[PDB]
Amino acid sequence: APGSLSERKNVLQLKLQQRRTREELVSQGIMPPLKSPAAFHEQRESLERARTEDYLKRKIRSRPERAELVRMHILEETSAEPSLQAKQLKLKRARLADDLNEKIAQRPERMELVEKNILPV
Amino acid sequence: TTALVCDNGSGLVKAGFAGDDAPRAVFPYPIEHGIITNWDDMEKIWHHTFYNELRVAPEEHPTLLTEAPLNPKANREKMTQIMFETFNVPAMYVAIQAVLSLYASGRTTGIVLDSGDGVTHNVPIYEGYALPHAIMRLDLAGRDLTDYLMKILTERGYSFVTTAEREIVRDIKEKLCYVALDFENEMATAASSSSLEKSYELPDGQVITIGNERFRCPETLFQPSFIGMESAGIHETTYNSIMKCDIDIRKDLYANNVMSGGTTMYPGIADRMQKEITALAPSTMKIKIIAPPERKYSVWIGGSILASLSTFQQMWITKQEYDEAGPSIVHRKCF
Amino acid sequence: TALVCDNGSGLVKAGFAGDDAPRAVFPSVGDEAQSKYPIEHGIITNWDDMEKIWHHTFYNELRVAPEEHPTLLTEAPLNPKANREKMTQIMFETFNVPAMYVAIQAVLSLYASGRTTGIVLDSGDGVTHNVPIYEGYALPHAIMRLDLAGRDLTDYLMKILTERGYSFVTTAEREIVRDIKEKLCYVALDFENEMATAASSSSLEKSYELPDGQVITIGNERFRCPETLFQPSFIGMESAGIHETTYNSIMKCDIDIRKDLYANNVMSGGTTMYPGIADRMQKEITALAPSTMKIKIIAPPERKYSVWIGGSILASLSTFQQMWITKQEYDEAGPSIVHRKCF
Amino acid sequence: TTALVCDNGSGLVKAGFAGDDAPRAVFPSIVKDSYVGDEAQSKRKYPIEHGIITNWDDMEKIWHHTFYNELRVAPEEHPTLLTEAPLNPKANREKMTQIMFETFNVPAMYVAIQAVLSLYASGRTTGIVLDSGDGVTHNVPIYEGYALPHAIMRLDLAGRDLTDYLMKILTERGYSFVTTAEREIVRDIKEKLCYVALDFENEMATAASSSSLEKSYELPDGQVITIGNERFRCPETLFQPSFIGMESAGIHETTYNSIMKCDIDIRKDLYANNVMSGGTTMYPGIADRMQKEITALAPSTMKIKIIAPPERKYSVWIGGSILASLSTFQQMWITKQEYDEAGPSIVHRKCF
Ligand SMILES: Nc1ncnc2c1ncn2[C@@H]1O[C@H](COP(=O)(O)OP(=O)(O)OP(=O)(O)O)[C@@H](O)[C@H]1O
Ligand SMILES: Nc1ncnc2c1ncn2[C@@H]1O[C@H](COP(=O)(O)OP(=O)(O)OP(=O)(O)O)[C@@H](O)[C@H]1O
Ligand SMILES: Nc1ncnc2c1ncn2[C@@H]1O[C@H](COP(=O)(O)OP(=O)(O)OP(=O)(O)O)[C@@H](O)[C@H]1O
Ligand SMILES: C/C1=C/C(=O)O[C@@H]2C[C@@H](CC[C@H](C)/C=C\CC1)O[C@@](O)([C@@H]1CSC(=O)N1)C2
Ligand SMILES: C/C1=C/C(=O)O[C@@H]2C[C@@H](CC[C@H](C)/C=C\CC1)O[C@@](O)([C@@H]1CSC(=O)N1)C2
Ligand SMILES: [Mg+2]
Ligand SMILES: [Mg+2]
Ligand SMILES: [Mg+2]
Repeated sequence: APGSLSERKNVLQLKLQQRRTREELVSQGIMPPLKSPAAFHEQRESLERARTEDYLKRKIRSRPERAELVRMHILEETSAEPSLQAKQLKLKRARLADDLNEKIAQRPERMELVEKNILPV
Repeated sequence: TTALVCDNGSGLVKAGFAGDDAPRAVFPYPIEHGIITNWDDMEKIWHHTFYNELRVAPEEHPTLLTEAPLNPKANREKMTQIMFETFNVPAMYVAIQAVLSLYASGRTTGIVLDSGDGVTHNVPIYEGYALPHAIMRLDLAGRDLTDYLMKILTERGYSFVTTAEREIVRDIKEKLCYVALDFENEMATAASSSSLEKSYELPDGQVITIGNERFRCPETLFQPSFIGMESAGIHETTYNSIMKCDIDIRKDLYANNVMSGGTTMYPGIADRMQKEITALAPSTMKIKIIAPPERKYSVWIGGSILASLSTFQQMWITKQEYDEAGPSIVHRKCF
Repeated sequence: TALVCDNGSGLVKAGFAGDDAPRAVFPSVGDEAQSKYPIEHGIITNWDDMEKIWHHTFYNELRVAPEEHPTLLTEAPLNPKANREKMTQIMFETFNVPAMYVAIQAVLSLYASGRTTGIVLDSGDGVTHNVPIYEGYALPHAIMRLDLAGRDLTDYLMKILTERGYSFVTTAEREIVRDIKEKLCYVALDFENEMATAASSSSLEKSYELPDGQVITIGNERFRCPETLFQPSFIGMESAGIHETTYNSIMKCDIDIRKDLYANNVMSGGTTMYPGIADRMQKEITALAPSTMKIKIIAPPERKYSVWIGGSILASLSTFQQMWITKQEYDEAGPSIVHRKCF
Repeated sequence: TTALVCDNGSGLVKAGFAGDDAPRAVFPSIVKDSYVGDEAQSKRKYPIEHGIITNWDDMEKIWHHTFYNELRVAPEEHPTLLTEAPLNPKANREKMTQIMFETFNVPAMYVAIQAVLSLYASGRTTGIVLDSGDGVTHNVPIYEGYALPHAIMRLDLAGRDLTDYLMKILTERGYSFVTTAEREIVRDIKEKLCYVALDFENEMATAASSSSLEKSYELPDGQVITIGNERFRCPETLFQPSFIGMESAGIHETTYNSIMKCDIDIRKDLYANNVMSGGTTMYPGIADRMQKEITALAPSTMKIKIIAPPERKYSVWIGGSILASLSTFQQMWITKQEYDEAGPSIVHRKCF
């Protein structure tokens, strides 16, 4: 109860094996990274922040227009709404393959063409 | 006179101020699965955030809100409506969580894995643009994991079912669980020796002991079947998501796989995801998995960062703009 | 399932029938080689080399059992009967593919467009064709070839960046210039005028950051390089510009279908990705054609893979799942069978 | 074969043996050629003011005096655990190591972070320590036995300063202490009579209101002086450094900030595990007060617990002892062999 020198020793030995590795703890954002400087985690942070802020503030001005992505086939063209898209596109491909099916199915024989004044004997 | 960042999570609001490198307030369902379903409830949540957590004049600060991938236009418009009419916020803006997470990573192109409390998405994003047709949802999230850990601590004899007991098990999850590199092998080794089991002291002093459960719970993320789902594992879903993107930016994506959200904190989830994604992808593919230590709050941080840019000042939605164009304005301004 | 291999001049696009866009695209082994051309101009010239390419596709890119999947291959307009029969032979005897089939790239491109009649402009890496197709039939007598393609364009861009002082000649440097081409080049609507405006300033000149951080800057070269497609003379050719060749190709066809052809002008192949190439082609084709002619240019945003996609779509259509060439058919009739089955 | 625990304080070395419930020897940390500690005080410079070892020759003499005169032992015969201050420079630790091994041929040795030892003695591995000694005061948040440097707080306002300010305010009472001897007198007065008040303004009001607050103190030369609100004003300095001219924030504020400079996740744990150590935390009431303040700065739904072991005047050292005594711990000393094979650098890998 008092924290007798011997009992004080057992809780410790039992809690010092209950312990994760600090590697694991910066791994979880409790620890700052081993290897950086102990004083100056603050400034270090500030600085990496800046670095990022600069990148964002630039990459932002250059930001393309949706349209330009569509030009490139990044975003599907063009309506309707984000959620429907996924499906809508599957509907598109499906309906097209179908509309192609009969189209090729009912494909004239060569002589149809030849007599139709297209292509030689 | 600065900006507020509010990430409305399935399980946890993260609110704070533009600039700071972490949310000041984080507190605990009208947004299960990531989409705002109950607007009265939600309105009360926002009130509590504005007045009780951040203790601020909602009319005095611009507000950046987060929304889930594939939030319906109607939804965003509603958020906007409420911010402007129920809070007379000077201005405001709505952002896609996954995207914010990516920005905080210091990128504009990559594929995010955002696994929070009630939902998990894969969002491929390009120069800020999330590619909807490739987005993946996966209603298996953190809660579910907590549950399954309860339901498997059962085989050990322990019986947690109280809401309070649930919370206990959650803490156990967070403290001891971990994704294994090779699951079958990790099971083999599980039996082989001890050194794997750990000890956990309940609130009431009683010490329980946990074994392979540690790595089986999170394994659910890779095998949804473990909790009865025909869905594919997060890694598979990632792969599929990538592949649904234009063939040219594929490379950029395999090379820029950023993880966010609480549920991605499990030790080893990175190396594992690497293993799997690597195995599914073309043998000559650069594959990189980014797992920022700060990712339990990726989103919110990104939010902050963004709301802080001098550039970004030009793109807020002013109260005036809203008056002149109504909620619809959102669709033109935030994207 | 079924495979779809587009054995391009300088890229192989191989994927699985069904889904849109291939899985593997690699230089025509391939990249890993790049870390150390048997189909220049579009026709398979070296069969040993080609066989190695197919092996690499089957086993390294797609990682599949060649014996377990039917294979659809692409061939160039006017591929010699002997050639097709060789492809067939190799697929069946060197890969024991369950079945297979050979298709005309341009035609596939057209199908993917959702058509069976129209005139395709397929401009890849080593060759550019005009192929008029009617009810799913390519009209050979009207087909146009044009050995001016994408590589040539890359080269000429190098050769003109020279006037700017820059000196790219390494293979690596070539690749750099290629990327520059893809990222910055663009076909101009009015060339003379675009030159005038070029001198006239504002947003024309772009910057471009080399791998080693150094930023170079590019001007009218941007639109001059691709202009070569319309004036082959720019790189020393007595050939007519792609638009002229298109016109001639149409004209070399029966006059009834000509209306159809001018209203269904579909573009495919990488080299057709240059911004504005459509509007320009419209302008020119319009100016060469009869004043009362409906003229439409179709430029699907994903034409960089038109062909291959078509390949997919086609091999999905229930109908076509009857034309395949079964190993049995091949055994009973030899390579010749191809000419009866694929057309 | 029994280990030695040595806590090198700004003002007071605490040395002794592993196992022992409190340090055998405790002597002033100052320095016929050289007189150390108490003998030095007798006739007629502090090499560790502020907590960091600045003079190595002096320090070496201090260690010699500890090894040979206080503990009377064979330095070559006992492993030695030393304490170091939060944020001791890698070079410093390496120097300590060097001197222990080459100047004392100690069989083995190890260096530990005071605040952390204090925490261990509390029976914890996670919490935020307030260690307020003689020459320096720190806030050290520690998690699973690891001190979080980026959140550590230093505060050069410590015990000495308090003694001084008590002198400088006994002046308003007419008394004039300035002799080094007189200083010591005032120190004793501080330790015996001073105390942190719960509400300072109010405690002043009550100070005037009635007597019952003043106490009587007999100087060495029989003469009895009497002390009033000085009692609670001196230690109040810890909460208002301004009292002695400092733009620094009060220990409570600094504690708060230190917590805040930490992972939001672990904060709850920090708030409910606030352990105090070091002499200057012995003032009666400092606990309840710290509770008040920390409570007022923190989120209204926060479990806040202040731990003040009545023995904290030696928290550190005890912890040290405890630790040096664990069977487990025997595997992570630094052997003379290890040192020979890897040089002082070794310390950074072994102690942390
Ligand atoms: N260290 C951890 N390891 C594993 N899971 C954790 C850890 N810490 C928190 N979690 C889990 O993460 C989940 C919450 O993370 P998060 O804050 O991203 O959810 P949310 O924000 O409310 O939902 P969303 O991310 O979709 O907006 C919780 O269920 C929590 O149990
Ligand atoms: N955005 C672009 N703009 C202009 N040219 C491009 C662009 N992208 C790719 N190219 C060029 O397209 C060419 C390749 O396209 P393609 O894949 O059609 O060639 P190929 O398939 O190997 O030959 P073929 O089409 O005849 O089978 C390359 O030379 C490439 O440089
Ligand atoms: N009962 C007391 N009340 C208030 N202060 C006290 C009391 N007893 C001792 N002190 C003061 O505590 C100070 C010393 O405590 P401590 O031993 O922790 O200092 P130190 O160990 O030399 O420095 P450090 O703790 O930084 O290592 C002395 O200034 C002393 O006057
Ligand atoms: C990115 C890419 C584009 C491409 O189409 O490249 C293909 C394949 C390539 C083969 C060598 C190259 C070093 C390897 C890979 C480049 C592949 O040759 C090309 O680049 C040639 C060379 S210049 C040109 O425009 N085409 C075409
Ligand atoms: C009993 C005791 C207490 C102490 O903590 O004292 C230590 C050590 C001391 C050294 C000089 C002194 C004459 C020698 C021994 C005093 C030791 O200085 C201190 O008293 C300083 C001076 S004022 C003060 O409070 N700290 C700290
Ligand atoms: Mg989130
Ligand atoms: Mg082609
Ligand atoms: Mg101390």
